[PDB]
Amino acid sequence: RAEVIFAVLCGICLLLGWLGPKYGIMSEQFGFGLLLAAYFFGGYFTLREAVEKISKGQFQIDFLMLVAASGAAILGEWAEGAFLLFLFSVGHALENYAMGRARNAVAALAGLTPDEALVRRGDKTETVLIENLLVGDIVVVRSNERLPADGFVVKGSSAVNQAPITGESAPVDKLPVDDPEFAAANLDKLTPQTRVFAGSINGSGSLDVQVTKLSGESTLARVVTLVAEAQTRQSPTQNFTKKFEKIFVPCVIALAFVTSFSFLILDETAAQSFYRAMAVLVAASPCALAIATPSAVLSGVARAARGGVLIKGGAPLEAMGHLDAIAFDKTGTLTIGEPHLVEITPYGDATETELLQVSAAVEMLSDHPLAQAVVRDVKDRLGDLPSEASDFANIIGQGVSAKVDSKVVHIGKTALFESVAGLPLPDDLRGTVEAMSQNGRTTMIVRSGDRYLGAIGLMDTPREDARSVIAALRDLGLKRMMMISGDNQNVANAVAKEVGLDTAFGDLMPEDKVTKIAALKADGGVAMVGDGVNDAPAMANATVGIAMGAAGSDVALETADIALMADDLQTLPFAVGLSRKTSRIIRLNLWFSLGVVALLIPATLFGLGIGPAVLVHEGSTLVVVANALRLLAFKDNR
Ligand code: BEF
Ligand SMILES: [Mg+2]
Repeated sequence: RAEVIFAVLCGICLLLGWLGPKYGIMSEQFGFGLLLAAYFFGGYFTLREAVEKISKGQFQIDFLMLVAASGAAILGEWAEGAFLLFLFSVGHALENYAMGRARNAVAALAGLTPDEALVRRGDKTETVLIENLLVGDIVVVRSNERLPADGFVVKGSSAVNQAPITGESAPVDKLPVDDPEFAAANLDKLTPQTRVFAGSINGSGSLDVQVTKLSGESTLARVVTLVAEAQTRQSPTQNFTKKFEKIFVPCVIALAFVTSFSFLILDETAAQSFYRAMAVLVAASPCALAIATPSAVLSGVARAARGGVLIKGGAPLEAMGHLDAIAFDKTGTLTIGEPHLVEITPYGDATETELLQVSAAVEMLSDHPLAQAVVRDVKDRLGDLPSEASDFANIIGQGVSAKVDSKVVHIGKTALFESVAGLPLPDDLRGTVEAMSQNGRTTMIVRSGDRYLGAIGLMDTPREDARSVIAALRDLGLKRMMMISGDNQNVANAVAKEVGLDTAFGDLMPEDKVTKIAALKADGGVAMVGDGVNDAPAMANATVGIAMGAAGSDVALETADIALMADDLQTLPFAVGLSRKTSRIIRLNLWFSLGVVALLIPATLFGLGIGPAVLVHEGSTLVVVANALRLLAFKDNR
């Protein structure tokens, strides 16, 4: 059920009703009945726009073209009224397929938070709605559940996936606060081992969480609100046309009456001064504009799709050229989103091969996220893997222990070796590791009996794509750029140097990304490129939101106005380039479409009739359509 086929039927009826009676075997009784159908199908939808708004509202172009057809039938019947209602009906349908809007992603966001929470009541645990949690309530979050509230940990220890908010999908170890009365009074001093957020996914261990924000004030409830209370962003060419229509219709109706009464002052017959009014009426119908403006959009959109960029409508395709600034998420946007082994630092008499073989011997038994990366990359660097360790056990929150070659091996955080029986950590190795941490490596220290073997460093490296695409976009004039990541500052700065972005912010919350975007939007067009929930508010508030089409959260793909379906960043230079040509093509088509009307209004006030009207309108429409079709040939020049 769609009305676009009425335009098709107007075509079939207009063509066969026009051709058959004159270049075929058809009665004018029948070909006129086809012209009647070409008015019926043309009129039935185009009518309602005017009827509906003019019942209480203001005048609009849909009034002009709809009565123009009636005039064409009443006076000098040429059935060009059909050419008008056909071309007006396609003028609607082509706009119909151009539209898109930002607020739509609500359906996914709700799934991130549970409806209910277990809450302690002395010797009982009750079930309550999150709407009914008071501050200072102790909720119970058990294994693999969604956390219901922003709070701090007060009982138990676990590994929590904070991906919806930090953008990092690696579990973060959480531990209980040492005094909850102090923490509740001094939330600003909450270590990130203890703070937790709603919509995080719990790990193996149950946690008691003391609530600190109400249901409506959690960081995720803010993400929901900011995505919903974002606006639509107007196409400038559309709103220019809105202005023009509102003034143009009451402008041309002046000529409608002045020329209607022209016989009273000038030597002309009354019925032909009425034909003068109908001529300037039906000439005024901007059939060129009604086709030119959407056809550039639909063409460029389909070209983008064949180039691997999904575009949600005309507005972002127009905005993408005029950008002064662009901002990038790190994790999963500029980086792939997974740790790689990047640094190896032997110690004492340990060789590099010994450090890697003991590391892989133990990490073959772990199920922490880093372990698979250690095994992958040791097998790549050495070509082969050692025998697995014995006696594997976790040291919860700090690392692991195992046994290799009859010697006890500990691997983990610097805090583990301060906490366990063996030789204390050397003061120089401590500093070498701290320098790896400052340079943005997640670091493990490896110790074997008497001997520290050394340390290894892993980092989520940037896409090879990235530095090339950044410099490219600078050449196209995007001299305002920054990175805004929820990941910690050392990883952000290290990847910023690797990618070549000089301003880089980590440890951001989603609202902080909206703040950096607002500081850019004030001074130009800004685009936001991202892959996760914590980016969706910035995507909605920015001038144009762009999601990684494959790594993207469904929230981001719904919210964004652009999706890079390849996860190829080199689509961005193409996307802005096509946008610019798309703006040029319609810019030129706009002044053709106006001139054909604005220059031939007086040519019909000079007495030209309906016969020239249809021909000129046909020529204008054909030229605008063909010029728009240039965009299908646009080239990547990659
Ligand atoms: F995923 Be982004 F780096 F916050
Ligand atoms: Mg991300």
